[PDB]
Amino acid sequence: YASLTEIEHLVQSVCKSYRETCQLRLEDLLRQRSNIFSREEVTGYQRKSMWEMWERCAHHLTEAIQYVVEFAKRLSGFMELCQNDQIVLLKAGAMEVVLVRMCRAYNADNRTVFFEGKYGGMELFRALGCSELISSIFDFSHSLSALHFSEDEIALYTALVLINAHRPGLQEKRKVEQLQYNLELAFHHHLSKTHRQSILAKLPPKGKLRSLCSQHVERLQIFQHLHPIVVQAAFPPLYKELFST
Amino acid sequence: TLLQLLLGH
Ligand SMILES: CCOc1ccc(NC(C)=O)cc1Cl
Repeated sequence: YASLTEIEHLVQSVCKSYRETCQLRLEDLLRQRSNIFSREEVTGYQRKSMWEMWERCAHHLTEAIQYVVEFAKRLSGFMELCQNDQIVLLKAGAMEVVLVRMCRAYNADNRTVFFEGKYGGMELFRALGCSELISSIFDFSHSLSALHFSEDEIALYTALVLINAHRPGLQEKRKVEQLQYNLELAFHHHLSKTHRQSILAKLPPKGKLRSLCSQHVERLQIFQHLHPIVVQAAFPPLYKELFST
Repeated sequence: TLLQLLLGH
């Protein structure tokens, strides 16, 4: 039965955990907005091989996932959960948190995302051969950017994307339920202080994040068919563990 | 698993 003071402290703690495990500082991200890939550089990426483009993207996603694991490790109550549940939560949610986190690196003015040093549009990713997935990812980020999240709101929202008591396989279910509820209280408390509670009805329906992760696993099945050795030899082992079927 | 090791288990 968390007090209002304990809830306020939870807001601060989560926001701190997030800031500390942010890959990119928001100021650096902003100071690079006009730094956009040229026609020539975009052509360079489009001309790359499928295997090369996948290998690069797999590396970047894995790096992002590493930061999310660190976020979990610093998140109030997460490390108090049993080993099984920490794993169940991360397996189901790490990619979802990365997808939400991406909106920090997404400039909605020109529909570009910070990728390998500059801002590129989704046409940079053509060689992947998964345009519906890539475009779905860009649309998700765009729809999120329409909410104009603050760093604090992202911190709280991602905590909730991760701490989901309905993940199949949890063993201390009531313990996860309690953490999710307190995080919901913290989120709703922070929103009301800023009169931003209206965003809640505008958050992505959970099916959306699920369809994105599912598309990624499917497109990887197809890539792996075409290039079985690349995955074993070149892809980060964590990536392989989390996404290969 | 790798997740376990990363969690410090
Ligand atoms: C279409 C999704 O692809 C990406 C977009 C942006 C980044 N950026 C960073 C900094 O990792 C990485 C990937 Cl794999």
